Amino acid sequence: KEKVVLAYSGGLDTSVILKWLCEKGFDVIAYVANVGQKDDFVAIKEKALKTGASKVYVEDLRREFVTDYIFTALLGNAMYEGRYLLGTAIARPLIAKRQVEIAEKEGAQYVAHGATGKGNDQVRFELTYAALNPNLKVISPWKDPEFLAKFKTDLINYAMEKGIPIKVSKKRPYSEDENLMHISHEAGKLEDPAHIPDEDVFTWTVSPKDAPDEETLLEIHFENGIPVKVVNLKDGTEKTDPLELFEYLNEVGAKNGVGRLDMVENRFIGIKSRGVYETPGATILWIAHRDLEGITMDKEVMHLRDMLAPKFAELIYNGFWFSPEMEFLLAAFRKAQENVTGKVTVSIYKGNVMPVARYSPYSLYNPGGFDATDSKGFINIHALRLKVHQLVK
Amino acid sequence: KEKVVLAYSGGLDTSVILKWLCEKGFDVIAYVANVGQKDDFVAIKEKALKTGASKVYVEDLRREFVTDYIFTALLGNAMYEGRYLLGTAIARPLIAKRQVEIAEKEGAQYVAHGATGKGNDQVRFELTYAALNPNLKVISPWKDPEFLAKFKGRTDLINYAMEKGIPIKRPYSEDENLMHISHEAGKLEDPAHIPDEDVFTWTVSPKDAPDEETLLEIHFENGIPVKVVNLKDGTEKTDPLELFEYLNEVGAKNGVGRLDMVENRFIGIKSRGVYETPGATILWIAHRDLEGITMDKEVMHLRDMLAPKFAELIYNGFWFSPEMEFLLAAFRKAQENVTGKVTVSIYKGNVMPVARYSPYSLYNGFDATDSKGFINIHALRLKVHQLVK
Amino acid sequence: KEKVVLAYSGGLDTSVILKWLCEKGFDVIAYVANVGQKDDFVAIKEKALKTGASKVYVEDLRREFVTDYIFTALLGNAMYEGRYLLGTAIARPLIAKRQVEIAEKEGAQYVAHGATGKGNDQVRFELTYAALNPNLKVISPWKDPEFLAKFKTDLINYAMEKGIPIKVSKKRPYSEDENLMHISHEAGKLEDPAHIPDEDVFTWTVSPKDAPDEETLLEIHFENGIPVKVVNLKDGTEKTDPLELFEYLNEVGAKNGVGRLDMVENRFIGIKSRGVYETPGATILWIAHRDLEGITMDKEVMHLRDMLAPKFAELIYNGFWFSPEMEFLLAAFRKAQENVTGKVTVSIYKGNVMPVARYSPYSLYNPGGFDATDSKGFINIHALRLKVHQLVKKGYQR
Amino acid sequence: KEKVVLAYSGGLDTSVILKWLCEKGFDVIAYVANVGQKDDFVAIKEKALKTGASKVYVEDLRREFVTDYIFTALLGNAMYEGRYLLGTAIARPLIAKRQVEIAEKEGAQYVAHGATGKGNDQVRFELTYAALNPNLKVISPWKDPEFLAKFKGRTDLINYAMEKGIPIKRPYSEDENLMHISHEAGKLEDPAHIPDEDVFTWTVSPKDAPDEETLLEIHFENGIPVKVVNLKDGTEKTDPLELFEYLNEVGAKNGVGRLDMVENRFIGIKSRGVYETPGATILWIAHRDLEGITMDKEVMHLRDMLAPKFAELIYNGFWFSPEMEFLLAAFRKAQENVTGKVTVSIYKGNVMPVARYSPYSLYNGFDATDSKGFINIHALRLKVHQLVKKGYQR
Repeated sequence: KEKVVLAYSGGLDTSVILKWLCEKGFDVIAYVANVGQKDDFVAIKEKALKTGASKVYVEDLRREFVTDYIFTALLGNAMYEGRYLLGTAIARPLIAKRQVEIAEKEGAQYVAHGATGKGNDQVRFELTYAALNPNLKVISPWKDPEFLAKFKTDLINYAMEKGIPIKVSKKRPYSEDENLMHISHEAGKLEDPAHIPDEDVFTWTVSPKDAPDEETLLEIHFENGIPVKVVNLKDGTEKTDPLELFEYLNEVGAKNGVGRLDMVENRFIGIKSRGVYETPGATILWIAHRDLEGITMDKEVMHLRDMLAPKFAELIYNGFWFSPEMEFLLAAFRKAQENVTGKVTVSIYKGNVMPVARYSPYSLYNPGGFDATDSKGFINIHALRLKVHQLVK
Repeated sequence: KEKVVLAYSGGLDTSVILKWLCEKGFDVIAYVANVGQKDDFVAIKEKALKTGASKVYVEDLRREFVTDYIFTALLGNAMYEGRYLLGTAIARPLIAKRQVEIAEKEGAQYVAHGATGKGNDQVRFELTYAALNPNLKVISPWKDPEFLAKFKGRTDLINYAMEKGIPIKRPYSEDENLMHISHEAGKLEDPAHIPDEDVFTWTVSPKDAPDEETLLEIHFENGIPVKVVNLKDGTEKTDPLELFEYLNEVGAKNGVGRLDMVENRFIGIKSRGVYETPGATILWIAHRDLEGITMDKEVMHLRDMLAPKFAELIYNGFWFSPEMEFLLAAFRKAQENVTGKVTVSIYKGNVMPVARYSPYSLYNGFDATDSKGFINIHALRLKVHQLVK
Repeated sequence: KEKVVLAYSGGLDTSVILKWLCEKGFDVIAYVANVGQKDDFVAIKEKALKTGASKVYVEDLRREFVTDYIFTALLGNAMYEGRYLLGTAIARPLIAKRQVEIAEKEGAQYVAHGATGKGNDQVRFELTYAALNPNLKVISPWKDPEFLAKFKTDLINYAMEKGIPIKVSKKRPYSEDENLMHISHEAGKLEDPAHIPDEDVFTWTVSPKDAPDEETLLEIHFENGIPVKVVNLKDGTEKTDPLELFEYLNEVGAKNGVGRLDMVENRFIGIKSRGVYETPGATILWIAHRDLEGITMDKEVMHLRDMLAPKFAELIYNGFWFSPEMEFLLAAFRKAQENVTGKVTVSIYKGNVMPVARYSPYSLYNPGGFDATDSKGFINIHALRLKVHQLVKKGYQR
Repeated sequence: KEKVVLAYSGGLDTSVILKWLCEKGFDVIAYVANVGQKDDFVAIKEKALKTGASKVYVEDLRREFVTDYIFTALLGNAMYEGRYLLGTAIARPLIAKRQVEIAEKEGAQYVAHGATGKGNDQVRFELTYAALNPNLKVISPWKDPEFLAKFKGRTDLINYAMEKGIPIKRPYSEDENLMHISHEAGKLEDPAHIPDEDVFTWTVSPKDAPDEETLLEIHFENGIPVKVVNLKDGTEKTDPLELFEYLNEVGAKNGVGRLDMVENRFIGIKSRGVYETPGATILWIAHRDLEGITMDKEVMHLRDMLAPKFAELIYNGFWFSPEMEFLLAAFRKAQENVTGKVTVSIYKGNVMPVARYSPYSLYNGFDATDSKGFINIHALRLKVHQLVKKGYQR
């Protein structure tokens, strides 16, 4: 009778959860969000149904992910703790929002997810549920005392026992998340921050060492801070559709060893965690975007935006995408992107993304009025305050 | 009778100014600051004396530049407008401060400088003078109406040098010190002009750099670099000046540290610059990586929020200001126990942290039930916003 | 003929400038901005013509001042250096903007002002001119070496020679600026910050000592952070028009001794200055508005807004009203005011403005979501990080 | 065998908790903090022993409350959400710190408190325990499922007290210490309910206060109050406790320090409170006035930008956190040479600075030509912006 919409990935955790909820008497709808992971969605839907789902939704969210999520983060050049481009964090609110909309469509009273009881993704799901429809009841088995006792090999044994299909070959020994923006790799041997990742940790980018010994020049065009065109100046390739252009940046980046990050981050739930991230396309876009801002944005606007950029990234990381405070910052950050319009040429070569030229119709260089006397005054007035401080303390 | 301490580079501008002040009857002390530029300081001393200087100070300020200036910027991972590592801005307060101290030593009543009338460096000189000894009178010929009347162009400077018997390459304006070389103006002034490889003079291009990675272990204590070890060839540096120069060599040989950007000026509006900062690029990246494993999250968030302001103060010339003192109090506090070592892979322009260790981390206490409460309290506020709006 | 639009106040400085610009061969348009000063604008316009002006614009800007300037500052509860409600600073950009618009209507090539060469108002004028129309040339006689040399008693002597009328009685011995929002008093004896102002410094508010020993209760209603009604709960007066409502708050405040401030502020041009300010109506509105925000605004939004509110006030003080950075902040600050809608009851008594009640349809109080187990988890997760800091500061510190 | 140091108030909840812990077999040490509340501490100590505590510590923390907590908040003119002077929040870390110190002294392995399970004080206790000694085990009966099952309501507490021989007014929840008294809940819970004058118990109303102003001169050194002088009656205090109590007396007599607001909670959402903070209201106003003549503009601007965060840390219970240490380093630096005296007029609720003086000011060098350059350089950037907003906007 009772319906639950379960965020279903096809992996062992959500497959066990799906069976388990069916066994508890729920009508389970499996919701499969395609945000660019290189998964077999046909197989995943079959697995859900064989596991007991009444109905499967396979939702192609890739274009929306790009235009309304990745490009929104781009407004702040969002980087968490100086470094992390937030690939998992940017996807989760989109995935949860769509889950909310499906539950409303189905008249389901419950949403469920299989995020772990001790990570960040659980927060990103649940804060979104709360922000969009607080009337939906939330099921999180990894925080359920009963589930937690049963599954402290317990998951595989239960799959075998209950007729849940299981993977026909060994899983990679890392916890990995993948979407159109990045692949993350955590846990296993990576848990020790003094352990150097071996090359097999990486699955998208080639290493800078293996990347071709030849430069590629791209021109990336923006309008009010949004990418609108990528042109390969070597081979002539041109992309204008936002999804295709972003995918093309991923391709160029990955081929050329761009976008690897190895860091220890502070979690929202927990203390610290070591992650290895591969972000080929967004790495390129963020660098190009900042370069155009250099020639277009007012100095004082940039300074204030940069002051607030850590907060913007924190809100994304923590799961407050759909929060009043995010709306406050976005109002200003969007205003700052007005007339961030023009084109940047980037040289791409063995891991390096180097702006070499840029142009904007909205700059002084579209083909000042002071003198040395003005400088003298400007200095003298600023200096006054410093003299006073000295003549006292 | 009246003494002036002139910041003397040996170039045309300051040699002219030396003579000019001497002609006005000042006793000029020439102050020559060695901050790592490639100059013949012996020659410059001799020229100063021959031009009129009663005395010459040649000050080797390299070690102080590293320990008290570059390592101070490092406290905030200082980067102006996202990108710029401030090589010109970090040196100038040091040079100006030593100038003030000499004037105090000599009982000189004036300090003078030859920076230009529409750039940033004049501000960095004069704000340091003001902050450290407001009693000193400041001479700035390039903002002096009489000087500007007389020296309308380079030919005027050159002719005067010939008349007065003053002794005596690239189409870019360039500043060089231990931390960086900058290249601006000329063809670079157009931000749509791609710099020729010939613009770069310190770092090899990534394209020409060795096809084998270098691995360095960089050790820090309270945010201060204390050791560099080359993991493949065994080189170890512990002296701060030697370790910094070694980072410069490893970066330059491997194509690290190039930046091409347009920055907002303090005096003026926007300028396109090309900068080569090999060693500090490495250091800043290594430092941020160690902070990842050592710093409290909330400290880091606040520090990062304030880091643009910290960089702005450095850029604008407010090194010796009350507001810089305020920020440094906090930023130094944040660096307590930023202690450990980082392994970085250096390869054709890339500087990649691959491993790190600190004795002051939990790599040297809750359950899932707790997460449920943490989430629910946080979510409350969001549910209200929805129910009401 | 060269046409200049001069910001003309009718006082000694601008009358001399008017004359002088006539004597230098300009066609001068005198622009007189009525922003609520209690001046005889008929006499000012005549003085302008007697002094040589070709034409006079007397512009009633009071309503616009309230709705587009005072109410804009209110969005941030703007207070400069914790205290100053910015009455002079909020008026100058409106005055300068209208001046630019009159120069453009008239095809004047120049705008001019008489603000002093060493104060803040000059900046507020000239940054507005630059922001709105950089093609206009700016005349500032108090920064003009010639004008400056002549007028180091020298102004009064020149007025006499040129037939310029001068004031028929002694001026109050303070520098005073007045508009609908405040009266300011500086200089003279107030220059010494250890000098206690005597009661004759004050010219709008009664002192709290002199105010009636009787409370007044007002209800102030807001919609999206904008005042939309004032009701006197004792005597029934009601006002909804923004100008009338603001004037009424001025009246109630002044009668009840509200809005006096004595402080030393840091100038933008210069160092420090001691000022005495009387801001009766806005003092009330600012207090009421913050009280309503208590029941309506999200906590994290309020926190961010309050972090940025010093910058917002700085921008107003310094003259950057029409700057890109102000537009950036205002986008966020306006967003924070959505649904700041409701009513606040304030008790007004001998200088005190005390919120006693408030209501909003957009709040949880418009006529259970966690338990002690939730608290435990929330505390435990927050405590984790602190436990690590302790087991780090405890040990040997190298 | 195992020792617990319980923060003991003498009220019903902590008396029940003392007995309950004793019955579970703990050796309970009762810690009684005197932070200025008007309690009979002699009676409380006797009750604790009567109820089963093995030892009682009655700690007079009033002077330390002033010098190390109230004066620390003063460094940032701390005001939460524009208005709240943090009376409850400032006292709790002190109380908790001394509790940890007693536990350390007694070799106790547990600390306990009786703060409620859905309030803010429990956080202030427990974050302080975590920050100062994470080895201590924490007992919080109001978040313990067993205690909560047993004591579903006040009647259960009362019956247990009777049953176990535990010895033993206003329709508001009230917190009282040297800095303030707070009043919440009951009828005040409705923010549209105007508080009756009877809600107020410390300060007289402005309406009832004397119709004559009092003039005080308050002297500071490096942001710390060092002297108060009454200019009309000659009273003078320099000791920090005496001076603060004197400000409380003058404020309360003259109707100063009342606040009625809705604040956002840390645990929970919004709450309406009425607060009476006579002395500190005076001190905060005086302090800000002195800063006007002493502090550098840019320091003041940065400090004020950070002041909301400073107040948040205090409210939330992060007094002993690394991020607080970070801010304190800077905020203390800002107070160097905040030294001088301020004269305030106090009259029927008003605290008005009327004069001030510092030896560290120009009250103890540019020209008009300079203004022209300063303005022109600043204007450049605005002229560029205009020549780009006037364009076709794509």
